[PDB]
Amino acid sequence: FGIDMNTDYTLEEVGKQFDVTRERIRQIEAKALRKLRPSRSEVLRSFLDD
Amino acid sequence: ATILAEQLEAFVDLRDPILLRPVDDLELTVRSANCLKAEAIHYIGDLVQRTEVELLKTPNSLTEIKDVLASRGLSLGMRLENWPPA
DNA sequence: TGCATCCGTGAGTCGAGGGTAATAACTGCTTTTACGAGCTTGCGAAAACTGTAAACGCTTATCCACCCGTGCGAT
Repeated sequence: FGIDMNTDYTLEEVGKQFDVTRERIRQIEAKALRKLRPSRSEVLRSFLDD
Repeated sequence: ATILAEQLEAFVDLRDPILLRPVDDLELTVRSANCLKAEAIHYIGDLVQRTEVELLKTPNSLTEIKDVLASRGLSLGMRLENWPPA
């Protein structure tokens, strides 16, 4: 998502560096949203009302 | 003359918080996420009512729960009352 | 040495309600720019499946010492 950087990578570009998995990079990202989906989400739910 | 007589009464005589939380705030194993929800365990405080002689027969942690309670100061097998009040 | 033209001044807060209109050419001809149409890569998803150290419940192999299987004894 380009947080703290100046660019936007792909699954292939991140896959070019660490490991050459493709669907599990997409599954690493989808796992972290479940790691952040309603006790830590009490502060971030306030930014919904923009 | 009753409102006046009583406004002179200031003149004459007068001179566990961790219990009800949902279960996903403990970083448990996903093999238990198919175990706890199968028994319809919805509360953290319900999980202490369902003691260690109640949970083990679901298919697909008995020592791990004893570690996760002893880190944050709790116990298993408590007897609660008027719970859940919702 | 006046005389005549000229440049530059002129309090402060608010306030209300808003913005215009006179009149101006047609033709054929040639070059540029947009709009929709149809592909080509490629990139993020869905749905399966082959490598490991623990991965939910659960049997044994042991060792040993509290207790006591019993007997017999204590006054």
